Amino acid sequence: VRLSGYCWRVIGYHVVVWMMAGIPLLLFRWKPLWGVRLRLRPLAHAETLVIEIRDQLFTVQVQTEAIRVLRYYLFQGQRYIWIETQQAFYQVSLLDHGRSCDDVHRSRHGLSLQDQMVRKAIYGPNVISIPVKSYPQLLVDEALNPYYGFQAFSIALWLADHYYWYALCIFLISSISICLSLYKTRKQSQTLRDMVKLSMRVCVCRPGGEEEWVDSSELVPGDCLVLPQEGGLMPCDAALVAGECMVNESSLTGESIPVLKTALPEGLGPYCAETHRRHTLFCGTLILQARAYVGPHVLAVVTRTGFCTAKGGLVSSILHPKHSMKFVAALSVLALLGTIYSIFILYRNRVPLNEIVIRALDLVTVVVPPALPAAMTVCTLYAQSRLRRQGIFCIHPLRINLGGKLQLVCFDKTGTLTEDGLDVMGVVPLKGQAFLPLVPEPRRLPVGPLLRALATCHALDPMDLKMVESTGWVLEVLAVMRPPPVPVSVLHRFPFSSALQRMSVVVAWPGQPEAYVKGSPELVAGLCNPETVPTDFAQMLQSYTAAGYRVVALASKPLDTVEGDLSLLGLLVMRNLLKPQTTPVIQALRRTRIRAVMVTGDNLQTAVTVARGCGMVAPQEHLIIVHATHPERGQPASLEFLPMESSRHLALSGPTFGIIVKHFPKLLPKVLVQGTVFARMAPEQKTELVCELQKLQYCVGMCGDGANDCGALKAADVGISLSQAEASVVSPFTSSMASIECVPMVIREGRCSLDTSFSVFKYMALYSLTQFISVLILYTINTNLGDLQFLAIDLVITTTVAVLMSRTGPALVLGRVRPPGALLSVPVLSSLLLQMVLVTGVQLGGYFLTLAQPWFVPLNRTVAAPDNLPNYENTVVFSLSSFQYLILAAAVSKGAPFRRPLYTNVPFLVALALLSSVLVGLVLVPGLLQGPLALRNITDTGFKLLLLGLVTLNFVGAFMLESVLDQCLPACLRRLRPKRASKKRFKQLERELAEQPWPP
Ligand SMILES: CCCCCCCC(=O)OC[C@H](COP(=O)(O)O[C@@H]1[C@H](O)[C@H](OP(=O)(O)O)[C@H](O)[C@H](OP(=O)(O)O)[C@H]1O)OC(=O)CCCCCCC
Ligand SMILES: CC(C)CCC[C@@H](C)[C@H]1CC[C@H]2[C@@H]3CC=C4C[C@@H](OC(=O)CCC(=O)O)CC[C@]4(C)[C@H]3CC[C@]12C
Ligand SMILES: CC(C)CCC[C@@H](C)[C@H]1CC[C@H]2[C@@H]3CC=C4C[C@@H](OC(=O)CCC(=O)O)CC[C@]4(C)[C@H]3CC[C@]12C
Ligand SMILES: CC(C)CCC[C@@H](C)[C@H]1CC[C@H]2[C@@H]3CC=C4C[C@@H](OC(=O)CCC(=O)O)CC[C@]4(C)[C@H]3CC[C@]12C
Ligand SMILES: CCCCCCCCCCCCO[C@@H]1O[C@H](CO)[C@@H](O[C@H]2O[C@H](CO)[C@@H](O)[C@H](O)[C@H]2O)[C@H](O)[C@H]1O
Ligand SMILES: CC(C)CCC[C@@H](C)[C@H]1CC[C@H]2[C@@H]3CC=C4C[C@@H](O)CC[C@]4(C)[C@H]3CC[C@]12C
Ligand SMILES: CC(C)CCC[C@@H](C)[C@H]1CC[C@H]2[C@@H]3CC=C4C[C@@H](O)CC[C@]4(C)[C@H]3CC[C@]12C
Ligand SMILES: CC(C)CCC[C@@H](C)[C@H]1CC[C@H]2[C@@H]3CC=C4C[C@@H](O)CC[C@]4(C)[C@H]3CC[C@]12C
Ligand SMILES: CC(C)CCC[C@@H](C)[C@H]1CC[C@H]2[C@@H]3CC=C4C[C@@H](O)CC[C@]4(C)[C@H]3CC[C@]12C
Ligand SMILES: *[C@@H]1O[C@H](CO)[C@@H](O)[C@H](O)[C@H]1NC(C)=O
Ligand SMILES: CCCCCCCCCCCCCC
Ligand SMILES: [NH3+]CCC[NH2+]CCCC[NH2+]CCC[NH3+]
Ligand SMILES: CCCCCCCCCCCC
Ligand SMILES: CCCCCCCCCC
Ligand SMILES: CCCCCCCCCC
Ligand SMILES: CCCCCCCCCC
Ligand SMILES: CCCCCCCCCC
Ligand SMILES: CCCCCCCCCC
Ligand SMILES: CCCCCCCCCC
Ligand SMILES: CCCCCCCCCC
Ligand SMILES: CCCCCCCCCC
Ligand SMILES: [Mg+2]
Repeated sequence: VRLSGYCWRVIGYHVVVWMMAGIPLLLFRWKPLWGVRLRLRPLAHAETLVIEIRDQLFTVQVQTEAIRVLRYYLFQGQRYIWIETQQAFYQVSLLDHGRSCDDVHRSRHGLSLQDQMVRKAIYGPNVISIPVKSYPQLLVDEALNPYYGFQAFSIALWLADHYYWYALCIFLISSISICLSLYKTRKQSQTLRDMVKLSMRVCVCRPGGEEEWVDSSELVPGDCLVLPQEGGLMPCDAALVAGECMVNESSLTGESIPVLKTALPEGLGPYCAETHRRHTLFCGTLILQARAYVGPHVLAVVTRTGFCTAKGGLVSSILHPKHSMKFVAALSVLALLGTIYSIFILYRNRVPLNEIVIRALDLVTVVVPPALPAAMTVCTLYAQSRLRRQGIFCIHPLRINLGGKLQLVCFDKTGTLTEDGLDVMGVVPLKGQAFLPLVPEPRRLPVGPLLRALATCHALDPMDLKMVESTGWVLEVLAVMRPPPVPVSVLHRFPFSSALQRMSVVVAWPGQPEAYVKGSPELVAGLCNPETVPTDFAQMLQSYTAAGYRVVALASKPLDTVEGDLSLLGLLVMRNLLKPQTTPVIQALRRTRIRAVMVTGDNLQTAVTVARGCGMVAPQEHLIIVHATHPERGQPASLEFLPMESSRHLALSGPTFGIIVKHFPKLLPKVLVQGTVFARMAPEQKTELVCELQKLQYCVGMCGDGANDCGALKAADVGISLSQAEASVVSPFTSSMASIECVPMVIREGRCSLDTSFSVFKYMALYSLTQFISVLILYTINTNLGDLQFLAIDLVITTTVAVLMSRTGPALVLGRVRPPGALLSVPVLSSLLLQMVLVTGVQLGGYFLTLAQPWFVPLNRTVAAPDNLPNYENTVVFSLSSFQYLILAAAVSKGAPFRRPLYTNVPFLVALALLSSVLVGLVLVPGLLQGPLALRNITDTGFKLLLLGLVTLNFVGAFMLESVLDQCLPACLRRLRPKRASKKRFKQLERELAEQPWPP
């Protein structure tokens, strides 16, 4: 965490960078400091460009503005201002640290216009600006991949070797891929800018009166908003200073229940908003209403703005965050060896210098396929089309590969695992001092007062809507209710008072006037006559509240006079029901050892009840609640574990999560290893948990749906959103259907791509390597394949097999075994090496057999490589290799358990049959395609049969080798050095806890 400030020289840096033509890689390589050191022209006090190390390197421009001089710079969305008192840069969010609550109250009156302008210059606009970049900026940024440079180099070489057509094909593929990539990245950025964009007309008072109306962009910390009496979105973070409000903080917690926010308690002591969260209004949370009760209107002082807000922090984290397929040493050394051999043999076979350089250069492109990434991505396009045919839409197809190697899934509770709302579980009538049994549906009850109160008392508020829907009494004196008995009309009513949570309604029917009161259990019970209220109201209430349910008391009297004397008629209990398809999906994931986690902003009781109900915690598995008391400053923090009714499971809280992260880093891995429920998580805490789990060498996905869990979706390896707005922007995947079933299906698809990818990769490597050998063989005798032969190997054979081996789909079920997670694994390397030993054996045997014939005459090596054709050695080697490409393409691909069996994709097998038919025709049928392809038309039938026998030997050898390797290599590996002790951090932690569970 250090920095420095740098101040004609740009022209020299530009010339040196442009002249080198590769120094950008060196600057982009491990040593980038020199590139900045020369260009920046090296103090902090006096600078025009700043560099910071994060102990990592980052470069920023020292922006400036006039007020009468200001110097500021942005970094990770956070602004910093230069201060002359200490001659250093300071984060603006800490400019006023530990402000007293009385100091906040002193700004009850607004902010002077001069103070508004100067303070706006300090903090900046209230908007959250997404720096959308122009097409060249994205190009230099997200399309600097060195493989594209290698592709361009190969293209230029091929145009320098008259190999126009394949160069054109690669150019079209690469250009189209680059253009689509740039377009979609810009589209995502534009959509993000739109999502985070906010615009409102907000009233702000002034010490000179006449409360003005301004844009949201003008707010600065220190003026106060006049919150509207009706409601609307909150432009920024603020602290209530006068009045009370009801807010909808579904953007932070994920629940839509109204939340009461009261005025800030005046006094000394700093205002943090971590302990004054009940008196502060956060950005984005929807205000249901604001009632003052004192003075002419509700007042809330601004505290944070722009990126400083909680939403600002979340968006900042969102903005600012196979792999082994790019192994370098082996391919580089092998290409180098082949090159030096080529120059040696070529100078041994006298040919011109320009030809020698071109030939030596082309072997590297033969070794490394420039078409490899396109072959890799075909299967991801197949998987994307498959998913889009069934709801799920993806933006980055290569991310689908991560679904194959996913091993941990986090789930939001509200909306994702459970319905996005509450539903009636039943009404609980009580006659004397004993509740009658809970009724499943309230329809089946007498025509007594209780049903009438269930049908009439309401503000007609999803809660009352659900009440009236279940009882079924249709609406039509403020109303007249029809049962599906008597028509009951509402004679009088009262508003639902926000302070005292009571709601009374007086009704009468053709058959005395009677009042019904709906309210909270304890308060209404206190209002009622203890004669009717039962003794065990406290235990029946802890029984429901502790189980995550929400109870409502109904009282009545046959008619201050109305809300006085009351008697309880019953209790209505509500629950956030599990969606009908979560338990099968959760158990399906669990039986394959895919860990399911709950990560909720809800309370802990509802979270644990839902976790037990849906099957994340089996009835036989233990479960422990870990609680961490805050450091009192007299004694340090200490963890305390409370078991419950009963693989171990841990239920961590929100503040306790932060406490464990801060004061117990050493014990955090153990908790994360066996934690299943995470309640009261802040939007940033979800991302923190995801990042920590990823640090434990996991591949974590999450299936959130709401706005609160967006940073976690961005941070997760495989994020899925169950909502077409507020979360599809960041998620790589989005499902039209809203339930957990998208998670398993995605995994299955991912496994195919992670399996298909391996096979495709294997073929391409082989494709390349065998070709390299063949080229070398001909180069040993001053000969080359030929332009048409090269084209018939690169265009038709590779494209057909590569695209057609990716059609296969999953096996409709999830097995217990994951696919291999690494292309550099022992099985992959062994398979390629053994397959090449076989292929080289067959090719060399064919070459050494064709020399021992009565009818063979060697080529004359005095002529160039392409002018030696048609030629006996070339046609023999080409005939063998052409079949070998198909043999390997067929043998490499696999079926079960991650894909359908290899005989299902009839197009691929039919393509192989036609390609093999034309190839055997080329070998046997004389002079039909041997004009274009310079072949010498072997006349001896017996030798042709021997060639056919050799390629059949290659066929049977490759298939038997793949079968025996797959069915007997794990046994040999395990039987040797059985002490595996896998290096992944989470597996190691499981072993330490398994031998000795640390929490006794
Ligand atoms: C020239 C270098 C070759 C490659 C070296 C790579 C290291 C190597 O072999 O892995 C250890 C293997 C087995 O390991 P291997 O199959 O190669 O893969 C490893 C483990 O299997 C591990 O899984 P588990 O521990 O089973 O959970 C996990 O899959 C990791 O790969 P991932 O990234 O795909 O997740 C690797 O750490 O152990 C033997 O089975 C005896 C072989 C002895 C032969 C010695 C080879 C020199
Ligand atoms: C594999 C090898 C051959 C790499 C080839 C890369 C090309 C695909 C790149 C090189 C130059 C790029 C172009 C550079 C500049 C522009 C200008 C741009 O138009 C503008 O000038 C306005 C842009 C703006 O105002 O945002 C449209 C995209 C385009 C044609 C780019 C599209 C992609 C191109 C053709
Ligand atoms: C000339 C050279 C550069 C070769 C180019 C090959 C293309 C013609 C290939 C590459 C990607 C292929 C596509 C990859 C994936 C699909 C998804 C596939 O969808 C499915 O069949 C699964 C969905 C379902 O059936 O449920 C339909 C064909 C299509 C569009 C393929 C059509 C042929 C494409 C365009
Ligand atoms: C100069 C001579 C050698 C002409 C070569 C022409 C090539 C450019 C042609 C020959 C065979 C063609 C291929 C034959 C069959 C297919 C299958 C086709 O399959 C699908 O469309 C998807 C099938 C599915 O999704 O089920 C995609 C195009 C492709 C690879 C064709 C792409 C263009 C190829 C390689
Ligand atoms: C040898 C056989 C050749 C087969 C030829 C036919 C297949 C041609 C497919 C070309 C790839 C087109 O597909 C496009 O490719 C680019 C990179 O490859 C991907 O780009 C990838 O990286 C960029 C960042 O670098 C991400 O923003 C993007 O999400 C990711 O998928 C695009 O998301 C994918 O949509
Ligand atoms: C031995 C002699 C003949 C070989 C010369 C081949 C040279 C020109 C080749 C080999 C590898 C190639 C480089 C591979 C990677 C990159 C990264 C890219 O971001 C800039 C281009 C650059 C730097 C390529 C330019 C051309 C290149 C340097
Ligand atoms: C001059 C000598 C080294 C010969 C040139 C060998 C070339 C072909 C070597 C040198 C460095 C190599 C690159 C190093 C890094 C990567 C990783 C990833 O981005 C794709 C492969 C890629 C891009 C390699 C491909 C092969 C490569 C380009
Ligand atoms: C015969 C010679 C000139 C080759 C020309 C092949 C052309 C038609 C190829 C090159 C790259 C290909 C595209 C690559 C990417 C995609 C995205 C996929 O989601 C739909 C198909 C689509 C849009 C392909 C269609 C066919 C395509 C445009
Ligand atoms: C038709 C003439 C030219 C010969 C070429 C036919 C080849 C490509 C075809 C014929 C039938 C095919 C086989 C049919 C059934 C199976 C079982 C399955 O586990 C995949 C491998 C295997 C063994 C197939 C491999 C490809 C195959 C051998
Ligand atoms: C190889 O080179 C010459 C070029 O004319 C060709 O005619 C002849 O077949 C070969 N030379 C000899 C001496 O055989
Ligand atoms: C299986 C691949 C067969 C390749 C066929 C090549 C056909 C080339 C057309 C003729 C071009 C040259 C004629 C002068
Ligand atoms: N798989 C990429 C290798 C492509 N090699 C093509 C070489 C073409 C040589 N043509 C020589 C033409 C002489 N005028
Ligand atoms: C677009 C793929 C190339 C097909 C056209 C070229 C055919 C080869 C011509 C060779 C002339 C010697
Ligand atoms: C000829 C190159 C353009 C092919 C079409 C590109 C994508 C179309 C998406 C509808
Ligand atoms: C130059 C050909 C451009 C084809 C891609 C344009 C985008 C298509 C809609 C995604
Ligand atoms: C080659 C031009 C066509 C590419 C788009 C094909 C889409 C087919 C959807 C089934
Ligand atoms: C060139 C004619 C063959 C194209 C493929 C036909 C469709 C097969 C997959 C359904
Ligand atoms: C040219 C290779 C593709 C041939 C496909 C034939 C159709 C098979 C589906 C019945
Ligand atoms: C794809 C491998 C094809 C092998 C052909 C063998 C010739 C069979 C006809 C006798
Ligand atoms: C010498 C008579 C030919 C024997 C050739 C053996 C290969 C048989 C391929 C069917
Ligand atoms: C159970 C998998 C059987 C695969 C047999 C492959 C050998 C093919 C002989 C033609
Ligand atoms: Mg939610």
